[PDB]
Amino acid sequence: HMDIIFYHPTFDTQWWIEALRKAIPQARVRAWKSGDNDSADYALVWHPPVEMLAGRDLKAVFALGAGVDSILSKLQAHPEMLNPSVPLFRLEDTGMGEQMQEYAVSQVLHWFRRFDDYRIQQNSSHWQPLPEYHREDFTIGILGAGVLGSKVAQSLQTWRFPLRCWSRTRKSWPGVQSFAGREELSAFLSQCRVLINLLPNTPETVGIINQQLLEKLPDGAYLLNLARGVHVVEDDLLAALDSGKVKGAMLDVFNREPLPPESPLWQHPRVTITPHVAAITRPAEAVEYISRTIAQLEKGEKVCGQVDRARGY
Amino acid sequence: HMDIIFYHPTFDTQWWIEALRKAIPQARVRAWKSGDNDSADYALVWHPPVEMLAGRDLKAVFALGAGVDSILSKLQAHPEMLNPSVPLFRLEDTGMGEQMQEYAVSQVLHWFRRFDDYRIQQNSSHWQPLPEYHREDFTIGILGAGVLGSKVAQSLQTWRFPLRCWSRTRKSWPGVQSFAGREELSAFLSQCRVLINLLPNTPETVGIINQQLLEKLPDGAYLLNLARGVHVVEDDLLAALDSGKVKGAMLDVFNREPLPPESPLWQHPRVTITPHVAAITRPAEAVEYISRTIAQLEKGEKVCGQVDRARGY
Ligand SMILES: NC(=O)c1ccc[n+]([C@@H]2O[C@H](COP(=O)([O-])OP(=O)(O)OC[C@H]3O[C@@H](n4cnc5c(N)ncnc54)[C@H](OP(=O)(O)O)[C@@H]3O)[C@@H](O)[C@H]2O)c1
Ligand SMILES: NC(=O)c1ccc[n+]([C@@H]2O[C@H](COP(=O)([O-])OP(=O)(O)OC[C@H]3O[C@@H](n4cnc5c(N)ncnc54)[C@H](OP(=O)(O)O)[C@@H]3O)[C@@H](O)[C@H]2O)c1
Ligand SMILES: [K+]
Ligand SMILES: [K+]
Ligand code: NA
Ligand code: NA
Repeated sequence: HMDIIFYHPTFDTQWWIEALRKAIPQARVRAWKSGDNDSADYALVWHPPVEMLAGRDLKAVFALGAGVDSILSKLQAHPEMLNPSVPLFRLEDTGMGEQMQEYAVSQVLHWFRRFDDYRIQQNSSHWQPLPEYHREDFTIGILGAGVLGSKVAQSLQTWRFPLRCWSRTRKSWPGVQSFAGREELSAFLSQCRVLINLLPNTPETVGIINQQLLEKLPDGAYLLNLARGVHVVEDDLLAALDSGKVKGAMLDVFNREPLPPESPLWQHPRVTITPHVAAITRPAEAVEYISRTIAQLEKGEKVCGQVDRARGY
Repeated sequence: HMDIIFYHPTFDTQWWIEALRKAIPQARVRAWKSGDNDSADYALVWHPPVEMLAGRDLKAVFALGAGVDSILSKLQAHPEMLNPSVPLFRLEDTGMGEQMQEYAVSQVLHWFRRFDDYRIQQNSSHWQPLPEYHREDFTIGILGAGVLGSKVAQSLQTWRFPLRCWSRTRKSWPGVQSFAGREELSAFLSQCRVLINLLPNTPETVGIINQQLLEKLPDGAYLLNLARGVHVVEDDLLAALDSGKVKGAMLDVFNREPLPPESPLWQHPRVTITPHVAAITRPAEAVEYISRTIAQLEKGEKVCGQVDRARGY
């Protein structure tokens, strides 16, 4: 027997309640409204109001996404929102791994096969085979080597691209050179023909993709930002695009979302924009992960997917 | 000890001669010029002149490509060109399998993730997440289930797309529904959200992708022509593009190559054009396949990659 409160600003609240009741039949599930101060054991939230969590000794909070920077930043401004005793969980993969693989593999191959060059030539009705690129010149670097970074690396390794990753701690993936810490970031960047960003938004990573980082990439590099918009200094990226340093950039996330129409990114020739749809939360897989995690918590089984509030992700 | 004559209209003749001499050190290799009637054991050819092969009792001819429709059509017009005793071989895979996989996986995922829709929206600086497509609605059909068709099917199966193939004879690939013969072509087409053409050019397949075939596809279908241009009736494809039957078409081959500038395909919004570069012949891999095949022929080992002239491919 448990009480679950649910909040999401836009999802189909009623669908989630019913799906949760089926997956956890002993649970009483309700949508949280302002003024609801009744007891609750678990909270499933996205962009929760401070009032929903403040003062509650919850058994756990589940953030309905892979990123938790919005909740953590709100907790920094409102420390009363989440008691330190409450463990905070996020969605680990739950289908977002495959979605990132689809996105990254498609576009890496797109660039590797020079479909962007052939499109420019097609615009002028110009027929001209181009020299093929070689894998030895197409090392792919993944900023962030976590749940999603590892999935993307694995899918690209299938295609025999040289691979490297960057994180805080060393990784052991065969065939993927692991770089760790700011002290190794420059060496990491020196060979990244394609740079894929899958970092979390933390104070230590804000603005990391800036002029100083971009200039260390090889010439004709490609940028794939699948993480958070604050990671990229957009005016620095535009300068690197205009100078020829970056041959192409595909961006799914931006400092302001929706991306304002005045942004030069919309109409820049070498920029491809998707409206933050790289890896969406699939309700059925999220319900399965949450219900399974709750069962593991009840059985005392060690669990994965817990946020370290001191660490920031 | 053997004599090899080499002809290619555009490749680096001298590089090929030297590479062949290294791979087959007992071989005397020479570029064929008009008037060269000296003896030869093997001929490596692409678009060979009739004079090069006529009257020669060669041990084998190796066509320097996967398709042999140009040689077979020339032999039909000049039956004296190749004695019936001469076995004819083509390049089987030799790296073209992976190239077709790169091409097909990239573009299938491109369409599956609606990057074409997001690009149209980006042209207007319009931010709008779109509903995701589902694999159950994205059955991929492969016209031609051969060396390259099987490789493409295998790579797409990795991504959990429903798969079917069409050929003359039944296939046994687990998870891929095999359709065989014209009598099953209509049933094959009925579910193909994406149609990938990897057929050979033969009299039995010319013009197969026409109005009658396209109308049997599901609405919003996609066409990927990686095979030969004569397979597609281009005015029928344009009509299906203008009516909304076909959502997108990516074409690497055309009835006339280079594609004349007057073709409406160049500037049609839903058409993507590459200049016959889907899977190019890589000299080093071709030299390895040819030298290995010759050794197998000398040892009496059963060989693959032989053209059936009565069959047409
Ligand atoms: N639609 C979308 O665009 C979409 C969807 C889902 C997620 N995302 C984004 O993708 C991000 C990654 O998700 P995930 O599940 O892969 O997260 P994760 O498993 O926590 O992985 C985070 C990785 O970043 C590394 N990292 C963090 N801070 C660092 C620093 N200061 N220096 C170097 N490396 C650092 C971590 O290194 P260690 O391994 O050493 O800890 C870890 O490898 C999310 O935070 C979210 O913002 C975007
Ligand atoms: N850059 C490029 O665009 C590029 C590069 C390389 C090749 N290609 C093209 O790709 C083609 C395929 O090469 P491949 O090595 O895969 O050839 P393959 O191994 O001979 O495969 C041909 C397939 O087509 C099927 N087929 C032939 N005639 C048919 C008919 N009348 N009805 C139904 N099915 C039929 C065959 O069926 P069975 O299996 O029953 O015999 C076979 O499965 C080449 O011929 C070439 O034109 C293009
Ligand atoms: K901007
Ligand atoms: K045309
Ligand atoms: Na209710
Ligand atoms: Na010479």
